[PDB]
Amino acid sequence: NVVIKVCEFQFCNDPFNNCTFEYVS
Amino acid sequence: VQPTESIVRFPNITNLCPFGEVFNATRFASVYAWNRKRISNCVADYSVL
Ligand SMILES: *[C@@H]1O[C@H](CO)[C@@H](O[C@@H]2O[C@H](CO)[C@@H](O[C@@H]3O[C@H](CO)[C@@H](O)[C@H](O)[C@@H]3O)[C@H](O)[C@H]2NC(C)=O)[C@H](O)[C@H]1NC(C)=O
Ligand SMILES: *[C@@H]1O[C@H](CO)[C@@H](O)[C@H](O)[C@H]1NC(C)=O
Repeated sequence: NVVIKVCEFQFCNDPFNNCTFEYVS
Repeated sequence: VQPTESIVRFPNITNLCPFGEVFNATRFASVYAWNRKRISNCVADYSVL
């Protein structure tokens, strides 16, 4: 499903902290 | 015609606050190493407290 997150991610080009919200549709 | 009563409606309650885990934690935090989290996007059922 659609996944939503709000972290301070280190992934400057692709993934393949501070996560104050998460959701899945 | 006067309004005979007042009706109030909202969506069903869902997604209660993590207080239910916090105040049932046998591992409850030592004051020299106190710990926390943001309770957000939740039903804060403070009436139960
Ligand atoms: C921490 O966990 C406890 C245990 O689940 C939560 O409080 C207690 O929750 C139970 C339901 O799981 C309540 O029991 C029910 O009460 C009604 C009304 O008297 C009765 O008709 C049912 O047969 C059943 O016994 C219980 O009243 C409730 N309170 C206490 C003091 O045991 C508690 O809510 C959790 N902590 C937080 C902050 O949510
Ligand atoms: C985000 O993370 C940094 C480093 O861990 C921390 O200083 C800051 O207070 C955090 N802020 C939030 C809103 O989580």
